[PDB]
Amino acid sequence: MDISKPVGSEITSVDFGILTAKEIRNLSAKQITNPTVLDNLGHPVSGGLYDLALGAFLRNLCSTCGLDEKFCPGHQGHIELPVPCYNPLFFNQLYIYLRASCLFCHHFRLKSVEVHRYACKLRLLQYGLIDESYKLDEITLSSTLLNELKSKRSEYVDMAIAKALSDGRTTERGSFTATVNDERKKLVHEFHKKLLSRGKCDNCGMFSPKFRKDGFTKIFETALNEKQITNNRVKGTYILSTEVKNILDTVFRKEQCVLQYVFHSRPNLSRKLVKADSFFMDVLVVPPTRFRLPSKLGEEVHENSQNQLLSKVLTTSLLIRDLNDDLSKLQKDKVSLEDRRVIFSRLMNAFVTIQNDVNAFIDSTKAQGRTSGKVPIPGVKQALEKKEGLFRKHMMGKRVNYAARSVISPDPNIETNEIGVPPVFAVKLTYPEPVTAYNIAELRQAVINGPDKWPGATQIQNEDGSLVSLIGMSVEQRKALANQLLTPSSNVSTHTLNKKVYRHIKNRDVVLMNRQPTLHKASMMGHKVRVLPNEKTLRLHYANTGAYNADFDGDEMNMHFPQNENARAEALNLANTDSQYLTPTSGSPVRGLIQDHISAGVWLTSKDSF
Amino acid sequence: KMQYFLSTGNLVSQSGLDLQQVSGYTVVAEKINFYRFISHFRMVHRGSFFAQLKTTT
Amino acid sequence: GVHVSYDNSIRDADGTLVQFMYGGDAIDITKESHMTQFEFCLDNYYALLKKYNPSALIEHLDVESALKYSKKTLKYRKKHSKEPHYKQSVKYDPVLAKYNPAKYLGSVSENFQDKLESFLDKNSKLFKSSDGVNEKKFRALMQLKYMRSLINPGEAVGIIASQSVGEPSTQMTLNTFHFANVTLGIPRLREIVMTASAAIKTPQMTLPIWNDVSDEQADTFCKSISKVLLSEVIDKVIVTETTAARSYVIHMRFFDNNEYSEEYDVSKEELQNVISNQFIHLLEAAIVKEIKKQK
Amino acid sequence: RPSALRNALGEAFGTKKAKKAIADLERNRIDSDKLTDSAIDIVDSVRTASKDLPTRAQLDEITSNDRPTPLANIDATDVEQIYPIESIIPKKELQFIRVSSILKEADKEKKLELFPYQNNSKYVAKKLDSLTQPSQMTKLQLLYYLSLLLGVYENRRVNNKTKLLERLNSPPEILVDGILSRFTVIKPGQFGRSKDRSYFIDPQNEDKILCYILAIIMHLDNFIVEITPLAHELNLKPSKVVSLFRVLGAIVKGATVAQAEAFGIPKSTAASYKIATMKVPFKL
Amino acid sequence: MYKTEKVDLALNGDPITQHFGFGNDEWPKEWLEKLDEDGLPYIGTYVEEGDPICAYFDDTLNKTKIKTYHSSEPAYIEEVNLIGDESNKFQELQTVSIKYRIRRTPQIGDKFSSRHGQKGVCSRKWPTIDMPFSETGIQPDIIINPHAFPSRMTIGMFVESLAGKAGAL
Amino acid sequence: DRLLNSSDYTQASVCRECGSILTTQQSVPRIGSISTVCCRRCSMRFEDAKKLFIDDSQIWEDGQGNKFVGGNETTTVAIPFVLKYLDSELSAMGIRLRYNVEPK
Amino acid sequence: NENRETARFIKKHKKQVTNPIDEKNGTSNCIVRVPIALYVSLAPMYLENPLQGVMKQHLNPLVMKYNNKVGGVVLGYEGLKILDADPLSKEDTSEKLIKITPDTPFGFTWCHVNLYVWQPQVGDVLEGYIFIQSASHIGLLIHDAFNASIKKNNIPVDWTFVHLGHWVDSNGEPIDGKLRFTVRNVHTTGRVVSVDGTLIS
Amino acid sequence: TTCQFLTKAVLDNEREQLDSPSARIVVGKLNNVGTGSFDVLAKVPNA
Amino acid sequence: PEDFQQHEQIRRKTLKEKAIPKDQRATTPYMTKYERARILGTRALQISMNAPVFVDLEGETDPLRIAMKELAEKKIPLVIRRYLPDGSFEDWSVEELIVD
Amino acid sequence: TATTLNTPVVIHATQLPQHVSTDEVLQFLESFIDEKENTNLSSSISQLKRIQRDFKGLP
RNA sequence: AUCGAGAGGA
DNA sequence: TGCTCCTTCTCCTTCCTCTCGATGGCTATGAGA
DNA sequence: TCTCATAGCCCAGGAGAAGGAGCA
Ligand SMILES: [Zn+2]
Ligand SMILES: [Zn+2]
Ligand SMILES: [Zn+2]
Repeated sequence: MDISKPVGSEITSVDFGILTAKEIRNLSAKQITNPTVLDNLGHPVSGGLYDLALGAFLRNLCSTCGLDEKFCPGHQGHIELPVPCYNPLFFNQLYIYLRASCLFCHHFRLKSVEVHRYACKLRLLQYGLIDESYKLDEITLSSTLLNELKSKRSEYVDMAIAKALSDGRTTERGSFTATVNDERKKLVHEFHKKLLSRGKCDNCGMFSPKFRKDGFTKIFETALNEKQITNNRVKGTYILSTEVKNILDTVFRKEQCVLQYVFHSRPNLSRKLVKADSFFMDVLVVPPTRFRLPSKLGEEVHENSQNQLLSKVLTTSLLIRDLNDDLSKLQKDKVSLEDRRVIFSRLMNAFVTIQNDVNAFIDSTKAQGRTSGKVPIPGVKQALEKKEGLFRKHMMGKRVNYAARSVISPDPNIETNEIGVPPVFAVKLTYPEPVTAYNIAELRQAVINGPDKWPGATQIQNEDGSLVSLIGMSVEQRKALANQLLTPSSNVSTHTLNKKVYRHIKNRDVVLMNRQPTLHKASMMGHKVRVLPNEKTLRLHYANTGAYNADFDGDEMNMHFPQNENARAEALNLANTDSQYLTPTSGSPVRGLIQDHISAGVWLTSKDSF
Repeated sequence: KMQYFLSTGNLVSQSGLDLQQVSGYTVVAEKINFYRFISHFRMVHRGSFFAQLKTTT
Repeated sequence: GVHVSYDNSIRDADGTLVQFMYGGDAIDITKESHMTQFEFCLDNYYALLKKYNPSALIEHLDVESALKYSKKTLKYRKKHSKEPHYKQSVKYDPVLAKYNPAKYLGSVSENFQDKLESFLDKNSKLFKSSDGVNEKKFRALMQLKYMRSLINPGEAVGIIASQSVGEPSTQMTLNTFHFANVTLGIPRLREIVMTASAAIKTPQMTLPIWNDVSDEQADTFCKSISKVLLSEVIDKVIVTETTAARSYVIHMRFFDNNEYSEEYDVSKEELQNVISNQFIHLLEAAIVKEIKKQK
Repeated sequence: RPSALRNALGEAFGTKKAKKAIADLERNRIDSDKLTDSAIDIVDSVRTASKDLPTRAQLDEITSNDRPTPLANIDATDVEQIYPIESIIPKKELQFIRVSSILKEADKEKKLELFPYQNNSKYVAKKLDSLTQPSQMTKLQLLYYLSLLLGVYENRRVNNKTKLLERLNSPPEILVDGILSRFTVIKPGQFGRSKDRSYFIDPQNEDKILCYILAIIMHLDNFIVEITPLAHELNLKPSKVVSLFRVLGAIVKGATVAQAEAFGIPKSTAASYKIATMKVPFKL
Repeated sequence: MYKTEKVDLALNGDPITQHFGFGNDEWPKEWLEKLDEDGLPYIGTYVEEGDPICAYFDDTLNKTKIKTYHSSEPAYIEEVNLIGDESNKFQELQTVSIKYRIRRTPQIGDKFSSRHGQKGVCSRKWPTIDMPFSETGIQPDIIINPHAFPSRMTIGMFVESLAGKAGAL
Repeated sequence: DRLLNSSDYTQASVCRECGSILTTQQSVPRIGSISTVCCRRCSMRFEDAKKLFIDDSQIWEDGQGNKFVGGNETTTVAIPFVLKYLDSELSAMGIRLRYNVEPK
Repeated sequence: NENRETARFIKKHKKQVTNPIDEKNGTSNCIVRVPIALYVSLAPMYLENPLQGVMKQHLNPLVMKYNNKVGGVVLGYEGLKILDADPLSKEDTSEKLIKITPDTPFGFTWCHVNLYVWQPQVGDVLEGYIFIQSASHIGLLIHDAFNASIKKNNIPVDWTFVHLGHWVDSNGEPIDGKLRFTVRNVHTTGRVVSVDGTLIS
Repeated sequence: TTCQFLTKAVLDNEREQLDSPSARIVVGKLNNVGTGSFDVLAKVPNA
Repeated sequence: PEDFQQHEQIRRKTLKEKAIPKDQRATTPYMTKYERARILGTRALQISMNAPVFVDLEGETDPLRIAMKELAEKKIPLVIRRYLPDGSFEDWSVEELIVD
Repeated sequence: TATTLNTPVVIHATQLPQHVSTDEVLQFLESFIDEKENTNLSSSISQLKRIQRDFKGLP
């Protein structure tokens, strides 16, 4: 944080999407297909997992930006897989589209007018007209009148959306709210319930074969009934990933007019046409080395698990490429020999494993395993799901800076809205006080005093963001800085700013006390500072003991020291104890006095008290 | 290997020696005070699988 | 994202509305509970008048719309305070449901205004000792107080409501005075708001009875409504197999007829008909299933 | 034995029985001959998408790698020509290396003035009066270049040129520019170079320079190199030097009676004392 | 408080050249204020964070590296064990065990407990001139909260106090 | 101030024409002028460059010195650094993210 | 889509305008007027003088500063008008109401202003005085404002180099006044911008 | 179950309008409820 | 050039035609604790980074107290832009809000 | 320089660049000197005056 | 410094 | 021809401090006496 | 000519989905 570093831009809204393979080949850093991870015990190999195109690795430079570790974010490489893989994250979804298509005409086995009706329903749901999305079925009566009915439905939807676009019921970017999305998900769920029941083709009476999945691994095909083969002929087992790619590519090429509507919950303004390569992994991205560094202590190295996964991916890829070269050896002719029977199977079994390895790269749960040790190294799914994931460990629950923690102690001599500060916490917690002409003498007093005597100045930061510390400087090197806080405009590029001081805490500031298991908003309140001499703990008044649910047998309170005048005003006004006299639950108080005051009130106001 | 068994506590075997948990059979003596030190010879344990279970029977 | 919008309507952060007023009346709980003790406010009429000064605030707001509108609604809902609400052909909206409640002086809820006028009419003895305190001056003071005790636009009342249910819920998981019926404590509360389950542990129903129905008539109805199982009237089941192929004779000793006749309102020919209809049919179906499940 | 495991299975469980029965529906033959030739056609479509594998023999061995050796002559079966001196020393720099004024002048003060780097190296005093033939004078010039590499090695944190020119006895420009152009990460930019240029050496080229230094020392020590007194001299780590000679193909071995006969070192204390030797081929 | 630090220089068969003491090398002279010439500290010495504890010469960088005391409290040196190898001194000395000692005054905020479960935190050490004094002459050691007795129901502390006064007389 | 500004507050380089924070990088400061952040997603290769003319504004070189062209609409925003981590982690499953950044 | 990429190559890098020679007598009119809009901050320490504050904090530090989005060098700004973010203002008001970012007192807002941009393009005519003399290049004095570089191989053999050296025109007399040359490329190499000059290429 | 809802979000192509408080802090902007529900704007002079 | 002008005019359209007239502003004329706290904090943050002086300093080293002192006399030149769930915003200045 | 405090983020034009002749530019020179009346930046002023002396006949 | 395992505190 | 009830899988969760460990095995080379 | 002696590396807690086993 800096209040002398304003940010001009901002994030306004978030859009999604899927990168494809050729786009990553256009943008990313370097094709990396080298399993060399440890090149003679001390080196990063070029073109490998620790290439300097991927950033910097343990006081090496960069082959992309040529800068230090503190200037490069690390660059994103790309593995070129041998074969196009699935994306498991979307897997079961396209599995439904694996079973809803007619294999011959490349349409869906439901009636074409029915899918046209669902498409018009979802187009009306794109603009908030659920009224139209249930009045659409009003329009009913060879395929000439069927095409007429399609044009009736199309003109009905077009005129309804034109009437919506007449007034301001929907802007140009579309209409989308909660009830709209609920109706959309009900119709998509009913749509997928209907696209798995029609056995025959409703276009030409054919029979698509039966499919069954292993869950993330393979697809098994079943031969159909002899009556079904008889019906197919009069009128018309492991499969590979490329067969799935070719089938779903032709299905998406023939069904663009409806799957433009299914996979979009808004008006698709930029005309993003859905293709098969939106679901597929011909390439894998490669993370920056900076986000993949092994943990180092002196010499001890804990090597990252994603390095192991991605190295196994590259090793399996080069094994598949070597077997591709062996098949290039067989394709001279080599037809009078069954010698290529085994290694081809040693292709296909290995052709399983890379899928499993991608199922071992992103997932760690659903795979096979080399058992009896049961050590799952973390896939990127399991690094995102729990308290030990990312949304709680690093997004919400963050260990903070400029904070303190202690056991506390009673103090009935300070007020209710006050806190007692020991000198050990009064030296290691600073405030970024700027330089201004009204408080210039107090800041020169803090500069003369220094980091060893309360109160004082520790870090004088210049207008370039450069620091000057005082933690080891002498007394006169501090006192010479007294006349060195009124520097004029040297550089006009940074002339409007002034100097800053990370000064010590004093009475004109405010902190935020907290007790760690919280249950309500009055379990975390601001308190006005008073620095105490000869003190080890934090000091508390008894009126706080109702709100924090505190007992003085060894509490543990945290103290966030706020870092902005905005936060000072909010803690001093919006969350001070003076404004928290009552419960928000029922209206009772939680503050007041405790048992010594209570018994003294019993004895004192009695009528034998002269 | 016995130094590994006492320095980590992971019971590593094949038949399991007919038990329930596969870890945590070793306790540091903790001779900070003699009351603690004599408590760590009568301190019996019910089972880590029962500490896992939230049923309060 | 459940907070107080500027129109005092509970919406989500995209405008998805949840309620139109905070509790129906926009009264924050923080400044709530001194709208029940009016005699204390009369006792500090001078202090609450010196605090809430109406002189420096009359120049920004209309004062004579909600008063007339509220007096019209008061006369109408004292005129028809005996018909039920379905027979009540509904007139126009209540007072808060028309006006900005924090702009017009006198835009109050109905129950507060009713208890205000009931307090001002119950204490006719008291205001003769007053200096001239009427319905009007005290009403203007309490309406200025009602305007100054409304909730701010933009308070995290979803968070306040969530914490005000969570914090007294941590005083729970106590096996309370339950046996002297339903699931109690946190296992009730998490069943209600989070899970939304239909399989209630002990689902019940409370039926009010009329006044002419005596206790004997109501308990006769309780013996009428009750579910009766067959094994409730079965003393002994005696199965004697003899293998003519394999066969077995079933002898059932029941109880006395007057016993379940008085307790469960069942004759022996109802017992005959229920052995005739459903028992032997399901028994034969179970025998067929157990025969088929060997192969 | 898998069928015996299934025979124990079918009696054994209901969860492992179902699991391995699913695995047997998973096990079954994933290749037939018509499927084999269809997959041969699909591998021809893999030829169509043949994102080609790297050559892994010349790009991954001859180019920039872990510790780049000097330009080795594997084809030379002569062990004294595995590193020819025209490969290490370029002719462009060799054509202006003249040390006739060094052996011509008899003053050792001016001779140490004419070395580019000045230290307490015992190797300089060991190999100045020992070499007597002028016919190996270019080899002596090689030793000169060795001292010149010291002017790079222990003076690498000098982050510019003119202050690095303040560490040498004003040599001809071509040696220093050849070293700073062949061995350094050239960071371009004239935004600071008109004031002061700033670039340094990555540690991979630093181990390359260590390989060049140890190859020059490998020349001048009868191609049988000392380890432990050199480890006293190099001021570096012992196994570091062992690794640097295992890169350069030097078999770092113990001593027979021949090395006790030659180097004057005791064979009875040679189980831990190391000596680097050479043979004909190249490493793997 | 007693602590233990095992400084080893043999974590990596011959080439360990890190030798204790000092080689023929320059080093800032005020190390002998806290150390001795054999690479060891003076036993019983004021140790504060920012002071060397074990120093040793190595020729691998022509350098005498030290081991700075890294702990928050100021300490003192208790016992310096010097451990050799179990076989017949194939190397010289390479392992130094050091016992630190740290003072602990009874401070404010410390946790003291009686023998009835009633633990507590010493909030302030109260001056004896500010103590309540008895007619016999004495002042108490620990004043305790009297309101803890109804809720916790510790009536046996009365019994222990009365019997202890009886035994003290 | 607390949950963002005091733990991992960071700037970020964004190319507004692509709307991402990760693929942008720093160009090598060559002999002409100072360096400039650029976009790898909005980049013209020297391989084809529609040559089946580029003015001297957008030609820049990476660490090996290959000529790229594009990615000048660059601005710095205020993010947590763990957002950059999550951006680099969601691409491992194959997810593009897109961040609308006004002023457009 | 193959039709998008050709136009995205040839049209977006294509400039706006071309400068003609005045009556084929003088030089080009490379000093052109263009209206721009921008979005800049404002310090509170010049809040009493906010317009000149914006000038001295974003525009006066843009003097003689090259941008490729304007294509050249600005010779001065004119017509600063803040687009106020409050409607019903009608451009005749003094209580302009600028949006403040919720962390800093530097308030960002939109501004229209005109620029007087000097931008040369490919294949143009410029002139230069005698500024320096060397052996193979003469940096010409562009409008008494900039420096012009000349590569050696673009010089025909009719030019007479004499010898410090000097260039002699094909007329044979020493050169004077404003010498004509052709612009090939624009460069920023140096403390300020420069240009690539030619005579036959 | 972040991945399943993220799958459904990508297959819906959710333009997240960024109004939920937890969403606004995962992205990391000034949260809505309180001193972020509105904006302060500066009244400036003319000269 | 011209498409930028068109997007500019669409921006000024959606700004202008989502505005609220001064006749339509019918919220409360009060100032909530959030509004007052934000005004105080933002004005003190301006003064700490040299806002122009319009109130007496009285030698107070606390800029937040200087902000409260300056709020005590309605000297502050700021306008609260109240947003709605539509996004149509009212503008309430300091001069037309009952402080406390 | 990478901060937004000293650098505008968005810069675009709205109209076609009108080729204003040396008349309005000379008028802007004279009125610019007059408005600045009503060192690298002063060297920018000096070069901006040498633009006028350049077109005059004797720089 | 990652994973386990153990201990202890409000 | 089309439409329901009975079985599986397949999913998920209070705060802090300290310590103490943390791959086996299949082959090369390489002297010693 | 084997014996060491090591380098270099390979038991909650229901709710849903989802599809078979019969039925108009
Ligand atoms: Zn880089
Ligand atoms: Zn078909
Ligand atoms: Zn881009």
